[PDB]
Amino acid sequence: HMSFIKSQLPIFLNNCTQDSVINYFQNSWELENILMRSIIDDETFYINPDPLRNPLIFYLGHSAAFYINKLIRVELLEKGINSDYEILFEFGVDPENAEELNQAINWPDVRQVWDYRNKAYEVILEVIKNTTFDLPIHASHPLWALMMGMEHQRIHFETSSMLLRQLPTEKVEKPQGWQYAPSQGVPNTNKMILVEGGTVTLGKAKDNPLYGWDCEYGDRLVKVDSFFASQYLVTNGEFLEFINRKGYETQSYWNEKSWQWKEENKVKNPKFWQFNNGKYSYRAMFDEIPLPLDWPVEVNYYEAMAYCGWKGKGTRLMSEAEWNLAAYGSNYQVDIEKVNDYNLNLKFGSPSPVGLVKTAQSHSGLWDLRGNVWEWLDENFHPLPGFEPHFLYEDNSAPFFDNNHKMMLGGAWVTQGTETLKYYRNWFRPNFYQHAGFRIVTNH
Ligand SMILES: [Cl-]
Ligand SMILES: [Fe+3]
Ligand code: NA
Repeated sequence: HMSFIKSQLPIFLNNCTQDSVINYFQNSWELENILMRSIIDDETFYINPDPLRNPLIFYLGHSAAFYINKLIRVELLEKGINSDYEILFEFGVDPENAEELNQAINWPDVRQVWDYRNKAYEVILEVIKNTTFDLPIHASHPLWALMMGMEHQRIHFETSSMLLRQLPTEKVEKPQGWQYAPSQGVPNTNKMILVEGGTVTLGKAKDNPLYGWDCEYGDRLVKVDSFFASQYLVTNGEFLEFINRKGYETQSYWNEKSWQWKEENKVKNPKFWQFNNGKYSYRAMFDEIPLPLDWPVEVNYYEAMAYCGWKGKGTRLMSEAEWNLAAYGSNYQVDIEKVNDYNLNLKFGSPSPVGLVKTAQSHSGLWDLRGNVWEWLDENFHPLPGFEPHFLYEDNSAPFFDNNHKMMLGGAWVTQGTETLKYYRNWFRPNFYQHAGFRIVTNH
């Protein structure tokens, strides 16, 4: 599995020494550099390959400016590097339509943004070397702003990889050591497993010794009834059957809003499939390859539900509490080394065959609940009891408690940092594409 490109595991706040944080910060930054350096021509940075996201030049500068802005806010920095750039690159976008984004969106030169990145790197490195790391770090400690910036950089490694995937292959260059998972051919039978009901506690305590975003915190007990879930995420080969049974052409599997999305975008298959010469090819990060039939299918929420509609019989997606019960049970002390047991943290540079990582079966019997691809949940993004916005970033999650965003959990092959662990709560508009799939659920 992928070894040459290595991502350092997250660190407990009780062990966030200066030396360990230097290593984690250096690793977070060098990883993003490797991804951004995969674009061959500078002119490509002014394309926005995802029509619902900013041009690539924005994301080249956004991670660096985020660090600077948060460090200034806690007064660990007395001035920025470029106040215009810190405004321009301050916050991203989350539009419902490409027309909204186009109306909203003069960009600087690529070389100028790279120079800003390099200056910002040296400025943060000097802050780290000149600040006392009095253990333990915590949410009211000034260094929380640094913990925030590193996790924000690592999330944008994930979200930018999806933008580069939407560029033509001729515009990107695979980094040395990038390795896709193998494919074993057709997948095994995807059996439904009974998950025994139980009570779960959602949320994270304020004094938990791990960095977290504001929406992670709170406390909610939820009694979860028993339910059936497929042992594997739905595979490309399973979704091919859906296509061959006219899944995209039957309104009864969709609803008015999702059908409208499909029609307006002329969708006939998942985004990274392409039909040519009788067969589907598949677009990995940098190459088009024969469709890996045993990999989890990558779809948006509309497509996942349309598949559930074709299955019928009340087939549905899990709730947040059901996923937590299946993944972590009713008990919990996080063990960071367990990240190595799943397709997380660049173990592979792609999704893997369901069940290939033999250490990736949860105690519930379900495979790749953690890792491989994010999995969609029928759960509107919402706060847990006790939620409180952090003063450093009050708009992080509160604007998205709008019943217009569905959640996803578990992490993907590209996921790094604290986002690979138990408490991270992820959310997207249901039409949006991520490294995300789904499994199916029935009550009986
Ligand atoms: Cl764990
Ligand atoms: Fe951001
Ligand atoms: Na998963």
